[PDB]
Amino acid sequence: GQNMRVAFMPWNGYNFEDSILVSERVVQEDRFTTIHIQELACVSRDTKL
Amino acid sequence: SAAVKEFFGSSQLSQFMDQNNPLSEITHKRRISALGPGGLTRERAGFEV
Amino acid sequence: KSDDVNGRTKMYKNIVDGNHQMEPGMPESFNVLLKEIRSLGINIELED
Amino acid sequence: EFDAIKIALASPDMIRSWSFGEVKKPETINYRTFKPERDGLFCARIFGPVKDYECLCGKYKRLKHRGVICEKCGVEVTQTKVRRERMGHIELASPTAHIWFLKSLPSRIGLLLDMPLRDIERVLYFESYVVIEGGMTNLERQQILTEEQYLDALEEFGDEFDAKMGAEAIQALLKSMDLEQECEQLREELNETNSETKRKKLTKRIKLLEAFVQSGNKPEWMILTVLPVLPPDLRPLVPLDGGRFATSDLNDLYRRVINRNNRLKRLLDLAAPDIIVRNEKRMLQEAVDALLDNGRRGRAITGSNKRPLKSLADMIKGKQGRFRQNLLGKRVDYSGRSVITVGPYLRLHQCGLPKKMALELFKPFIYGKLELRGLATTIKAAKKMVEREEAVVWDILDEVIREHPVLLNRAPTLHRLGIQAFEPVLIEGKAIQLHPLVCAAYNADFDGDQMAVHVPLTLEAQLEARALMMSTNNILSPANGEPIIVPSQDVVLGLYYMTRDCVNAKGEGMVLTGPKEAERLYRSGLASLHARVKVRITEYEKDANGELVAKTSLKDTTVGRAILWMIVPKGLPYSIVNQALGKKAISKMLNTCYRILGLKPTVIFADQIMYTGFAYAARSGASVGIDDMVIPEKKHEIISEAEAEVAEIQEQFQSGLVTAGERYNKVIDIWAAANDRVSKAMMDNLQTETVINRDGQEEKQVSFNSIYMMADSGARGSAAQIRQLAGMRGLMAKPDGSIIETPITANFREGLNVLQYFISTHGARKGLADTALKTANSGYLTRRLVDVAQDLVVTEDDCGTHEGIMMTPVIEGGDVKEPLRDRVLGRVTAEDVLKPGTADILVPRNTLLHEQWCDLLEENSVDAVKVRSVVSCDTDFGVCAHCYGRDLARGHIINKGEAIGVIAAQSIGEPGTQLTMSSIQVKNKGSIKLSNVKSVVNSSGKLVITSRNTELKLIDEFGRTKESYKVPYGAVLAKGDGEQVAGGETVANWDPHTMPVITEVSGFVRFTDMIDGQTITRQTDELTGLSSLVVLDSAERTAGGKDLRPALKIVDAQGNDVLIPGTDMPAQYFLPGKAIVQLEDGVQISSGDTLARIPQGGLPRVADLFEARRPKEPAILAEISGIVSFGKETKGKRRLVITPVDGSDPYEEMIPKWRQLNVFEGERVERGDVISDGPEAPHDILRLRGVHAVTRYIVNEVQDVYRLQGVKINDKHIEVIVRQMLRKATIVNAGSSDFLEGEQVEYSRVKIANRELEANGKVGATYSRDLLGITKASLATESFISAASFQETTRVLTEAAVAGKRDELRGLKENVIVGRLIPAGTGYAYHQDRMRRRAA
Amino acid sequence: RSPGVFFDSDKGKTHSSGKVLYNARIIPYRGSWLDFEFDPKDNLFVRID
Amino acid sequence: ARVTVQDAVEKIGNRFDLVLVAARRARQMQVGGKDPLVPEENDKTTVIALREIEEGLINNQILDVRERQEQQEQEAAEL
DNA sequence: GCCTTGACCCTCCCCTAAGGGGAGGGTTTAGATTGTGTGCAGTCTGACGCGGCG
RNA sequence: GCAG
DNA sequence: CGCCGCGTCAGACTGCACACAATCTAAACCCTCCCCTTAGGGGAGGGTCAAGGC
Ligand code: 118
Ligand SMILES: [Mg+2]
Ligand SMILES: [Mg+2]
Ligand SMILES: [Zn+2]
Ligand SMILES: [Zn+2]
Repeated sequence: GQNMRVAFMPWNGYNFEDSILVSERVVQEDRFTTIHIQELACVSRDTKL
Repeated sequence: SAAVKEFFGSSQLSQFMDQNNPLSEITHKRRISALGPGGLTRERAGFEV
Repeated sequence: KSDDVNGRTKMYKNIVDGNHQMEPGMPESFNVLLKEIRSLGINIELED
Repeated sequence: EFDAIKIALASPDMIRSWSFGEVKKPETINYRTFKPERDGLFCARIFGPVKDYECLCGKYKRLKHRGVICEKCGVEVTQTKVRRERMGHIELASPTAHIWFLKSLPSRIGLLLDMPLRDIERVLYFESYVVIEGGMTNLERQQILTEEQYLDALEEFGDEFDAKMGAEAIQALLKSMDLEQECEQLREELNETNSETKRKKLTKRIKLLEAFVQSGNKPEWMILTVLPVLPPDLRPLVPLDGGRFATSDLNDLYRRVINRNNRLKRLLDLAAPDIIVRNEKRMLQEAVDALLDNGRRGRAITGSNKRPLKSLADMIKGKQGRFRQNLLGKRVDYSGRSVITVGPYLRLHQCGLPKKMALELFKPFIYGKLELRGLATTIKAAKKMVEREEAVVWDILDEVIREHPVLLNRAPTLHRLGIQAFEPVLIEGKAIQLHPLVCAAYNADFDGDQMAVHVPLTLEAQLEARALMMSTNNILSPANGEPIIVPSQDVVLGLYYMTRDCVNAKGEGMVLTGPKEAERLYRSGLASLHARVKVRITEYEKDANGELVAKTSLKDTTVGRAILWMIVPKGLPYSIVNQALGKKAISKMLNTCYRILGLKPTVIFADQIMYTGFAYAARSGASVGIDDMVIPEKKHEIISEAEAEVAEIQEQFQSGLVTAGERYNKVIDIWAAANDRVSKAMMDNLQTETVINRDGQEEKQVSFNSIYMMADSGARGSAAQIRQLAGMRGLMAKPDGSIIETPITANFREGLNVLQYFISTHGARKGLADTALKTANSGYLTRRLVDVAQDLVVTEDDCGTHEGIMMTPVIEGGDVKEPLRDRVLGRVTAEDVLKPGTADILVPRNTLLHEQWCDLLEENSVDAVKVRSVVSCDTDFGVCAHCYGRDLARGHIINKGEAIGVIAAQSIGEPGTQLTMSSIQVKNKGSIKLSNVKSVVNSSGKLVITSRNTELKLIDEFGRTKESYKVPYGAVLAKGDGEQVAGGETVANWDPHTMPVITEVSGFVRFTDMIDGQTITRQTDELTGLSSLVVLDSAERTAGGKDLRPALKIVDAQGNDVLIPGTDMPAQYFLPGKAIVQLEDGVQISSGDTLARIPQGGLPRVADLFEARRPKEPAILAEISGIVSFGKETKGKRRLVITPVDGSDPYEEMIPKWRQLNVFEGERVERGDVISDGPEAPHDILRLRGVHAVTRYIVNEVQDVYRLQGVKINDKHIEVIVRQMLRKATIVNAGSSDFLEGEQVEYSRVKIANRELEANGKVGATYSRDLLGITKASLATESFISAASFQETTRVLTEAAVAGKRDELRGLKENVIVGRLIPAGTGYAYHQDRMRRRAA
Repeated sequence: RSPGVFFDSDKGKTHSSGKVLYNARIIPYRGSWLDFEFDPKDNLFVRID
Repeated sequence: ARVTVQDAVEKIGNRFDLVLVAARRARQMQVGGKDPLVPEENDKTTVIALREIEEGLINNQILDVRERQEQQEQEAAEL
């Protein structure tokens, strides 16, 4: 994971009941941006028609 | 070859590997399991085991 | 929403017509059940 | 369309009438061209065309000529959906027993022929013969013959008699029987013998025979001669994508039946030797039995997997059958799912729905508005427009969700607040944004929880989501009445921090014009939020007429309470915020607003509370640091002293003065004392550690520590967790429960070392596994409760009944566990409750006791109110609304049509995941009172009770009882009857380790057949110095006085029989063995001194209360009021007799002697008196003490479990389940009626029958009401659809089939199964219209 | 569970008398199980599979 | 608009009867030419139906007598 | 616009001569053999009911 | 295998 | 008539991902029926195209 700067404080309801309030600089800096690779297969078969 | 084929592909203990991070791999390999063929069943396994 | 085969398409074309009203029938799975009990040699019926 | 559902046996002509043709071949389809083969299991001619309006050979292809049967191949020209409806039939070459009527116990073919199942099975498996008729021979009907007996009795009796084997024989027997002659012969053989279980077997068979006579069922239809073939579109053979096929297992089972049937026809045409045809008949019997119910007889047939085949019975039975997987719950269109996330800006009635989910759930609505507004010429153009996501479909989408609610649902839907309707607010994310206050209802945290969205389509569903399920309607809990939309962790911490007071806070002591000036000061930085100030507060009281009147006064408040006052609605007192508001204070504030001002201001209030709590929790920056866990500095000293003490106990154990047992016990107790000393030192150091200055002088206050503010607010955690953060984390338990003798002396602020951490995990994994395996234990209880109560609806307004239960505050020993107000709030009174000064009616007879009336009851000292219950309600098929009482979730009387059974079952079963798996000291003042008062005065001037059901209550000076204990028989009481005491005044003394024989009257000791040596062993010990005797037990004496029991009598010094007062019968003490006699013959004993001394929970508890499970060692009760006497003892099971005063005396018992009997011979008993002791069985409570007694027992014994865990459930919810358990009755006297003696009928049936009998003057049946646990009462409904969808489908369906039952679809499961409106709620009006337009 | 002989009990959970009933069980790596046990009358019985 | 239905339940003293009356009214205004008896402030017909219930302009008796009246007036169109 | 009218024209089904090729069905096989074996699962506990059985 |  | 053995009946709810099962054996005759081979013919069933008169 990444070394995030946390403050422990209730903030305006936005970290109620285990929620996490992330800054925007965590998105600008591509900190938790992950690459995911999908394989999609198209199968040309022999049909009866 | 069918005996080993059904073991390596279809046994309960022959599992699709966790490959999220290195920790998932190396902890899926060091995994002990009471279940499997010749072991318990997760419904009939009691409180004491 | 689920099983009514004639009621789900009427509900669709009713929503598209702007008429939010249902014409519910019998769920198809109840008919499946009735046919699966009558195949057990048990005559289950619907009394009119 | 249809008013009921009728089930019955299927005639072979009835089966040939369902079918559209015989299936003669196992051919499923052709392998090259996959068209279905002729006469096969998939036949286009039998089961209809495989393409829509198209013949199989293609000669007829369009719907021009529809319904024509192609003469080239006889397939009809019609829709292909007829392959889901058209059955076929297999004509079996030999008959075959239906396994459901042969094997499902009790075997109906065995119960009918009066033939045991092993003989039937030996007959049909071609092992024995049976003589279907004897004629003029010595062979009766059912007499089975083995092979050789038949072989010889052939040539002894020729061919006169006829015997057969196989299912042909059983069918000949079932056809050859005359049912009415058999049942009348059974009745005359019933009226002859009084053997109880033989009479019960006869009544079972009688009811079976008359059920075969009433219904059209012939017995021989329990033997299949034609088999039905399920339509092929329900056992499909479908091509998978890879060119491979996927089939149902029924194709295998049908295929095997057909193969063995055709081979049987060939063996019959070849005239095979009879070994071969018998083997083929056994195999066809096996194959049909495997098709119908696989694996019931012997071994399952596995196909091609070594995995058993799924038969016809497995399709409709179990957690994966049709009934539960497909009929009682199903997958639903217009439904989505996503992760929930907070969104605390919302109002209470709205959720945040992502635009990308709302565009898909509302697609037909958007197509409709897109064409209506002319933006699309065609619904295909509209489909393309919403696929391109053009900018106008977002405006259309904002239009179509506008006032359209959605249902949000979180699983497990433990209670009805698990589905709630919110108005959507379109957001940009992919997570549903759930308003915080509702989370407590959903049990939702935002740690990965996902919720499912459903769309109400019609107008009725939109109005039910608006009017019944919207989250601004559900602010009260249906279980207890308490608010369920209530502030929590962050809100309550913000509101607690706001409404506290510091001592020298900035801006203290100034005087403020109002809450607005406080807010201006605080936002300017000129006053702290905790500055104690003087503020002018204007508050409004509700006048007696209903209008608001102002008042204005300078209150002593803080700045924060003044700021908070600005959001309080008007009709509320200022004292509601002028305190430090924890969780309970805010929940009470919301409840006060609800009861005073109603729902509409409470909703605005709750949202305002959430916003202001979130805001001021943010302002405080209340943070958890490591210095917040302050460890007391006296912890190390306390622990070193405890280690010194345990080392002292250890080196004392080396000195042998203590056993390892008491060594271990004392080490545990002197570590537990250390743990409590540490916890007290920690909490005292934590809770006031703020010592700050006022005008220079130091002064202590409540702490502003973050850990302590969070624990003290009720926001998160308790003192039990702060204990483990900062104190020590205490003694752990091993996996087997025995606690480890040395504790974890460390806490989480320090380190647990590796060994203490291992010991910690011992119990942590036990708690986690308990959590994992008890949710399946609680969900099954909930399911059983819903299925026993699903059909209870409030159907009336008032049944006019006068009975009801006497609600009292529950007092266990010396403390009230529940006051009267909590038990009668919201119920309806049944009689006029009047003041302790009599004849002044305080509360009239039929009033709902809302909070005003309970405040009036508490101003007075009324201690018991007789109040209307549902077990006592006269309404048959339902309950009246007055007997139920208040709607817990609205706060008014309950509307007619409410499904209170499902509410009661969910309210009981939802908390089920929070559950698991001597002398008398008066505590404070009051007048002593006793009940079951039979007292004498002992030698010393005390009182001693001559009774065993006497209990010692304490009346207070106001008239109410404040404690109650139960005294053993003959306890010596230091304080007499009706006297005042104070705290600690020990009244009743006894010793539990022995039981005395209380002297009846003052007199001298004599021996009534108490023979020296025959009934005693004479003993001599030196400690007191006196000789004494022991009465002999069973296995240690001679013949003689073991049979004739020893007694002691009262004789004065003159030689005269002295008597008991009032009665001049001889007064004796019949002493059993094992008694210590240390008095001599001729000693003077005053009445009251000892003559002889003889020595002596969780979720499964709730489950086996509602299942009415009989306890293992049941307390024996006294059946009839009489005098105890004894029969043949020393048998291993003794015999007891009770002798009434004016009734038929002899009443016997089989009391096993290995349990101590707890009454004596001479005294009387009454119905319900415990002869022996033990946990009482509810069936005995119901039979002996009444209906209300078992009601009170069950609600007390369930609330005992739920009150340990701090769970507040109402008692309406347990009384509803009890009423549904007390649903059957047993006829004892048949009366002038149609019910037989000793047969179990529905209770409302016998009640309406008695009503119509006594209406016409005739005599009615008398009954004994029965208690069935929730499973046996769920399976004994009058509906085979409810009982068959609950569980044990095979038993319910076979019994209903042979009885020919008829399900009139009255409850809620039968109307959910057939897709009808439920008869409760908004579908109650429709069902009443249905029963007012078809009965007339 | 290792192959071998395992001596166990049920701790008075039968016949309501609280009588501990013992049983040996021979478990092999492959083959038929062989149990010996005591009934509440103190009679040694044997089960096979 | 509508956030809480409690005022409309005091006119029709039930919640189930309220749902049925407002659904009958909402279907009158939705498929039917029958215009609202209150200003339609961009509300859907369920909410307009409720806003009419809340002012006593609609209940079961009112809808019943309107059904009778307009039914007589349009089946007595006997020409 | 409304019709007719003879002349064209298209597709589709079956036919040619002398068999080829295949699908899908029947039938007999004559030394003598004469009881299923998985190196199976068996491993779930508790409640309840019923039936042999002393 | 996992999530709540 | 009370007891022990045996059989039957249950055992939370939504979700993702993954993914089934894997061994297991006859040949040589004959028959009928269907479709195919060339290079187009023959005809039923059904549209189409310029022409003309009403
Ligand atoms: C089949 C199905 C479920 C259970 Sb289990 C259980 C059984 C023995 C020891 C521990 C647990 C169960 C649950 C509730 C009530 C009764 C039995 C069980 C269920 C879900 C998850 C894990 C275990 C057992 C067999
Ligand atoms: Mg969660
Ligand atoms: Mg899994
Ligand atoms: Zn055809
Ligand atoms: Zn009533």
